[PDB]
Amino acid sequence: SARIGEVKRETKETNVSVKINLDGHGVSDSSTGIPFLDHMLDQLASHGLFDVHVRATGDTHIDDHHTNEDVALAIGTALLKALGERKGINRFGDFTAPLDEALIHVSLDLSGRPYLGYNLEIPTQRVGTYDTQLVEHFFQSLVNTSGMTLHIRQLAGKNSHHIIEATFKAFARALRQATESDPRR
Amino acid sequence: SARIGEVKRETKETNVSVKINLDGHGVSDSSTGIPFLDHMLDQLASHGLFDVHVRATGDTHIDDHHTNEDVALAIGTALLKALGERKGINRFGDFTAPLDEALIHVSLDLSGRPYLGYNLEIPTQRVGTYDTQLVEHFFQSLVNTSGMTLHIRQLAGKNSHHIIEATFKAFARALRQATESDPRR
Amino acid sequence: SARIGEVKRETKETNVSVKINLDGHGVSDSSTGIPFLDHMLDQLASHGLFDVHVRATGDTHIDDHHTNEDVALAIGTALLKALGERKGINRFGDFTAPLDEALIHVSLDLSGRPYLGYNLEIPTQRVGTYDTQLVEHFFQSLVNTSGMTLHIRQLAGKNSHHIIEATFKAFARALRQATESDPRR
Amino acid sequence: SARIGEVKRETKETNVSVKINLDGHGVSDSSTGIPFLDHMLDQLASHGLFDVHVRATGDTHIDDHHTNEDVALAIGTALLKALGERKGINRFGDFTAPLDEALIHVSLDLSGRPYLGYNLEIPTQRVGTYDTQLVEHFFQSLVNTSGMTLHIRQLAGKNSHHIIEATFKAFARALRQATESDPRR
Amino acid sequence: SARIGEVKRETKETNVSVKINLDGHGVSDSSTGIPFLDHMLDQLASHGLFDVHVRATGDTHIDDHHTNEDVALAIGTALLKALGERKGINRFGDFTAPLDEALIHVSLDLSGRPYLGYNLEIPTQRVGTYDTQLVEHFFQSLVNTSGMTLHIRQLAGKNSHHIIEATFKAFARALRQATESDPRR
Amino acid sequence: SARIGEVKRETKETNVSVKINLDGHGVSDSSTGIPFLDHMLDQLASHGLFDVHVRATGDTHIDDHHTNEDVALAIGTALLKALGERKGINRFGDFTAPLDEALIHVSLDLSGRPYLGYNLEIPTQRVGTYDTQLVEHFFQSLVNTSGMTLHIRQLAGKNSHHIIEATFKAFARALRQATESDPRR
Ligand SMILES: [Cl-]
Ligand SMILES: [Cl-]
Ligand SMILES: [Cl-]
Ligand SMILES: [Mn+2]
Ligand SMILES: [Mn+2]
Ligand SMILES: [Mn+2]
Ligand SMILES: [Mn+2]
Ligand SMILES: [Mn+2]
Ligand SMILES: [Mn+2]
Ligand SMILES: [Mn+2]
Ligand SMILES: [Mn+2]
Ligand SMILES: [Mn+2]
Ligand SMILES: [Mn+2]
Ligand SMILES: [Mn+2]
Ligand SMILES: [Mn+2]
Repeated sequence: SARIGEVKRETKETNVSVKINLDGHGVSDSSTGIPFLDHMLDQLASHGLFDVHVRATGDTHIDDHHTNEDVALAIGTALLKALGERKGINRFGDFTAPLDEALIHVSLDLSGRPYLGYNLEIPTQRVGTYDTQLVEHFFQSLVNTSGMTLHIRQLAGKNSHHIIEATFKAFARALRQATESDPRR
Repeated sequence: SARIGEVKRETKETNVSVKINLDGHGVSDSSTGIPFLDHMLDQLASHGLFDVHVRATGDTHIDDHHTNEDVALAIGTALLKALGERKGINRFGDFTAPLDEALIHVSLDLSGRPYLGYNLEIPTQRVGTYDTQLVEHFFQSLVNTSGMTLHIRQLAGKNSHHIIEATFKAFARALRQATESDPRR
Repeated sequence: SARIGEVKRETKETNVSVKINLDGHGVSDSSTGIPFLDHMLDQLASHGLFDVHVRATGDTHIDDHHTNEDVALAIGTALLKALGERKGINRFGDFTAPLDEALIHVSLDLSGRPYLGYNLEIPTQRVGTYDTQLVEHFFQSLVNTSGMTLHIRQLAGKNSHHIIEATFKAFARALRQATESDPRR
Repeated sequence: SARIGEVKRETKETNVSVKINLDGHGVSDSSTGIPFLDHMLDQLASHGLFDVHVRATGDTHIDDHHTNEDVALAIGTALLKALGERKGINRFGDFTAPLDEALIHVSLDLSGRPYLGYNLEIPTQRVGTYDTQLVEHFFQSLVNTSGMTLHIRQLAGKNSHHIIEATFKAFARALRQATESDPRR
Repeated sequence: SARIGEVKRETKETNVSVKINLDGHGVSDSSTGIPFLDHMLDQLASHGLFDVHVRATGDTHIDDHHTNEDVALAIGTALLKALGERKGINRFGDFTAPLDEALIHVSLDLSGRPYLGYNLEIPTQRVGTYDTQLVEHFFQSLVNTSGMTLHIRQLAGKNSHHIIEATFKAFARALRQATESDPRR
Repeated sequence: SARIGEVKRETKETNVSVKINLDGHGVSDSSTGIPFLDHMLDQLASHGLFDVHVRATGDTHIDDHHTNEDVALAIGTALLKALGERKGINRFGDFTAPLDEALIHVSLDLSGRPYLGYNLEIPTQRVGTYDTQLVEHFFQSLVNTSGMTLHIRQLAGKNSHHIIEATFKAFARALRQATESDPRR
């Protein structure tokens, strides 16, 4: 029986719907109003083998910040819901992924205690129209509602898109590991 | 009897109308042609319990600068008008507000002598489409027409939107304090 | 009608019961198995005018860590419960308190987003039998379950007991401010 | 047929009995006379899925050193015995585990050649009553009798209990990996 | 049906034949005219569970460079051929292996885009008769024809043979992981 | 008989068609969806006397990265195809071109071994709407599919458009030299 979490959340600023299947096939269905974030959520699905359905609208004329934040918060809650009683899972994930010259290590523990350790140094301010400060905020907000211990470490990288995408690949693979069944539990 | 100041000001560059109620309920009604500034003026209303009505148009195809400046000048004048004879008010305000990792101290004196002390270090050039140099200019122009002594001190912060928004929260709360009745005066 | 939050939480390591009245009279009733923590919780009650009832037992033969953490987590949850819908409160608190040569600034926002900014430099490892690393962990854990934005800044201090106690005084006064009714809301 | 190693060792200073099942269920049964070490050995069992039975007595009135050392030596020998001919196992283990802000990488090879690489910087001298110098000595002594190549690397951390516990989690998971069957061997 | 790639390549300088089975049993059959390289290719087979058959002759009286390069190029092509359509594989590999005091991290992606990140600092010029500059060139040439993203990071090490051998162990294990079936794909 | 290479390549992200005549007249016919890249490809044609026909579409709403990369990859392949057996050509090219204050040296070898040496320091993040990180990626991707040894050295320059355009002029002239007939071969 697949582990599925669903969240709908509305504020004056944003409207967000998330559905995540931890036992998915990598089905990617994300439309946030932030194209670069959509691309990253596609990576989350494809590299994590999650099914990810996201819809968001919001006040992107002000900036992408509120949308990005509210999407992340809802994803964190959806993950928490999907995990249920967390019985029999690996709990810990650890993966280091490259994307060309970029190399990003992610380690996480589905601990119930939120913590983000993050040291990315993204050398440009905009990837497409996406404000690169928002990457940290995405992970911070996700951690806060999921109750995840998450460390993200930049080991190499120069191209901003590579750095951010490698982060999502590594995160997805680490989260896949953590959420999967431990065969001895 | 509520303290209300109104200003209409037209130049070749901009057209601005401001109405501020110092004894308001936080009614936010701001449309400047600069969405991020609108968002900040909403914070001013909600955190200061001012009623803030602003309309502006201007030469935003050149850049947001003239609009931002002329809005600020008019707000400063409206504040001055609303304050009237300044009898029986606290006069001084002092508040430090966070927004997540950002922490901003504002101290002000409704002194009749303009002065801005400002040390924000906003680490990105654009929040949405808003040029972050314009934050200092907003406060400088406001001080100049209001005749306010204003100090803004960045105690912490990394996210530009957080830094700027925390500034407006702290300013609003400090200005609320300064404009309110001193119960012993 | 007084705002009261109650939490009972048991783990393999600890057993904790907390009851907090936000609208209290400073009634202090704290027994955690960690005498220095009891003393600090007494300060929280007396300086914040909270009624604080805490009972904890745990694995203090290993060290005080699990007890300290679980007490803090439960207090954060109790605060959250007590706050209820958070209508009409100040929400923000800001206070700087001395204790002799020590001087500690606390700023907080009852925001729903956990964040701790903390820069205390406590110059000794043990105050009585209390491990001074546990002060940061107390506030971090409290923030995490309460969903509080909390900044703690050491402005001066040399004596470890003074530094820590001044922190609790400042925190208590800032939290009192934040939880109290805003008379214009 | 489960791989079980047993050691009894007596000196003038200490008396130690160890039984370890490499193919266990995480049964934790450790009483060394050093409560913090007991807690760490519980982590070894739970995170490694070893069954760990330890009893020790010794000259803890002098300090915990001889007990800690003799426990570690006996565990290393028990591991060696349990491994038997080492046929068909992964041999290598590599895992990085967090505990909140702490992040510890362990890499090991069941090589038959003892080596410890260790760079932990534990910022306090006592965790509970446990001398934090003894952590290095525990791993060194274990390596020496097991004939293990072991590298322990502190990637992040501030709280001493977190640093040490994360080390044991990472070690346990790496040792589980190394001792498990390689499905292609 | 085992994935086997075969390459024969002749130049004026060298003559090389390679056959690699990705689904092997660790059969090592390598004779390049460079004994140290043979030893490393044996590690590749044994730690990766590849079957590796290599024969090379060349102008080693000039130096080992052309042989080393042409062997590496052919291995990269053989890997590419063996991988075929790359369907259903893990694609990514990440492993850190010790050899006594040496500790080497390898991360790779079978991406189709060649990239080598390499930071080994091998402290001697010759291991046996093998020029230690040739290690980097081996991996660079392999990457270039395989279309692999490869990062090699020296975490510790002093003995040149240990450093280089640990690199091949880590690489072999990471490449095994990447080339193996993903059980959910 | 003119040396013409043609490539059509489609991915989920981009659709690219390239036709290059090494023995051209400088016919420029490039439409990539990235106006600045079009301008640079026009320089390639005019300064190299290549006929360059490029059409690309792609996911430029995410950013220009995938388009830029896929165009470059296809150009590299087209060059490789056009070169055919590479008989009788100069093979090496070396040219240094100014554009006002900018001065860029390009040296290349049509070697069959991909390598990019690149040290441009482009002082602004956007030239028009073009992300200046993409210049390095363009040349890297081109090198990777063409099998070119390419060195790009910034000798002087301040204006980003000048720096990048001078690079394309120098590259075009060096590539013209390398691809032309050696009159003694
Ligand atoms: Cl590392
Ligand atoms: Cl201060
Ligand atoms: Cl030169
Ligand atoms: Mn935010
Ligand atoms: Mn991408
Ligand atoms: Mn101006
Ligand atoms: Mn905002
Ligand atoms: Mn803890
Ligand atoms: Mn005291
Ligand atoms: Mn000793
Ligand atoms: Mn513990
Ligand atoms: Mn060479
Ligand atoms: Mn060897
Ligand atoms: Mn790319
Ligand atoms: Mn031009």
